[PDB]
Amino acid sequence: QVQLVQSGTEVRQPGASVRVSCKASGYTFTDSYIHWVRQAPGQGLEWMGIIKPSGGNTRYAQRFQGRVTMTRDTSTSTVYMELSSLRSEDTAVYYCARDSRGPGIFWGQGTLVTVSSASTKGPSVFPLAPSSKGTAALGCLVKDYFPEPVTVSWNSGALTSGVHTFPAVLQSSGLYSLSSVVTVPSSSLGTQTYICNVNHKPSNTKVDKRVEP
Amino acid sequence: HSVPKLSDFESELSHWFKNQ
Amino acid sequence: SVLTQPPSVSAAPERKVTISCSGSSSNIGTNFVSWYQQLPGTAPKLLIYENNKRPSGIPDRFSGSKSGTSATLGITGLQTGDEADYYCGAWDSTPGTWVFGGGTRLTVLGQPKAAPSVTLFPPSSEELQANKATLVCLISDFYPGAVTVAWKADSSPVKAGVETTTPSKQSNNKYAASSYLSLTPEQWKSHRSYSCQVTHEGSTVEKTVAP
Repeated sequence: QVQLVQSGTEVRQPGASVRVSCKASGYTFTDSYIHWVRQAPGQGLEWMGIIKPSGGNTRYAQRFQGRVTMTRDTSTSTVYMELSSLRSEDTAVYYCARDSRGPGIFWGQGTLVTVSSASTKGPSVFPLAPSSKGTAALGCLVKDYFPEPVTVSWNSGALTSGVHTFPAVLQSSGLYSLSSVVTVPSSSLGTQTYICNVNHKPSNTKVDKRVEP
Repeated sequence: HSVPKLSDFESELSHWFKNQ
Repeated sequence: SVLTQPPSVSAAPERKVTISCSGSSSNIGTNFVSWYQQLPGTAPKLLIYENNKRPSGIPDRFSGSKSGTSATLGITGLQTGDEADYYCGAWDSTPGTWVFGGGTRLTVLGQPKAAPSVTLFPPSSEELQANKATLVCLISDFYPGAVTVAWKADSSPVKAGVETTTPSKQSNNKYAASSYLSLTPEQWKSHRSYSCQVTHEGSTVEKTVAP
């Protein structure tokens, strides 16, 4: 069970530094190279660099030669990528990958790094009630939050059928808003309470809101 | 020119990715 | 240093599809080429490495080819689930850097048309207690992926305070979108019926909420 686990989302001001971590497991760390590749929101893939886990030898791309440093801890089997002089084009999902004559079979979940001069804003969760009286929809509105991302679960993760978390809208204010719905039979209205668990990592927001009719 | 040093990661990678 | 790829490739189900990756002597001519698949919302998955080799778990329908400064990805038995962004990569020995392609969006043909499922949510009382009003129009499960959203205040067109999302592909290969009408509580109670009308492929589905 080779698994590459990455750190969490990070928000940084322009001109700062970010350190992302990639813990490798299930194989001999020194037996394979590690690549770092980034994907900007709505764009394609960009290779950032490669690290040799034995001696710490590194090769970086010219675009990031001036802003990236890669390190390794052989004891904990972890690679570390540090990007400095951060700018708005560094806002992206960064991935680590084990080598297979290139970026390979085993990748990481991805770490979203948002570089912005704006302050992080916590979300406001409001219940979205079914309303009129078969299929019906209930949900939670996560309003006026910056930056991304937000994770929404239903009933602490026990509810996974009929759950659709819609993509967020960027308003003119620069803040984001999202809505998460559960589609239920309308015959089951009034009989079950639903709880949305909203998590906004940039603002330490863990809010549980009840949607009941 | 000499034979590349074993510390030359660029040559080691150019040999790792090469397709004869 | 970038390998060039077709922006878009459309092909028919149960047929073979070909994606071409064009490069130079330094990247594809001298080094191995790898092909990756990115389904919407997920991380890149390796499909082919060392020009033709297949990692375990990847079906034999995926095939790899290389010739000179060219690489080719082939998909046999094309299924709807194969709709994704396909990428090529190689090592450029001139700078010493792994170069990726720009991406090729594969679209499977013969996909039926679905009408948007629209749900309109009225402002919450807790938001009304905060002196703000928001109407939430959520559109889901529609194909093709184009939709036009318009709001109406007692049949009068509502122009201001409408923010709509770009359509997004889902796991079912259908698209989803959302529109939000930000109103003041005065604007919410001053009318009798606010409506969200969603137009897809010439048809219109409308939902109405009342204060």
